[PDB]
Amino acid sequence: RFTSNIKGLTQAARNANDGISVAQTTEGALSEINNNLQRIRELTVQASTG
Amino acid sequence: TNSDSDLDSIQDEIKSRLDEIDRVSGQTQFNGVNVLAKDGSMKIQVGAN
Repeated sequence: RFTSNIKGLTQAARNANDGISVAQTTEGALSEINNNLQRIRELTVQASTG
Repeated sequence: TNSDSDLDSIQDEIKSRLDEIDRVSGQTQFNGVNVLAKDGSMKIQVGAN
């Protein structure tokens, strides 16, 4: 039983690492989406002038 | 004490300068917008919102 539990915990740790990785990738993509929206807002603030 | 010829010359030069005023009224432009050719309003955005 102890061996089974240990092996399961090792797999759990590895899976959690993989999840952290996918979260990191998503966060990077969202960071660029944020930068793009910031630039568009800047352009709009410029374009508001008459 | 001015004869008719003097009045005619003065009128000619006055009309010349009036035409100059009208021309500069039409002429003065800024980025394709005539500043003095209409009674419009011009908004300047100086705020973040």
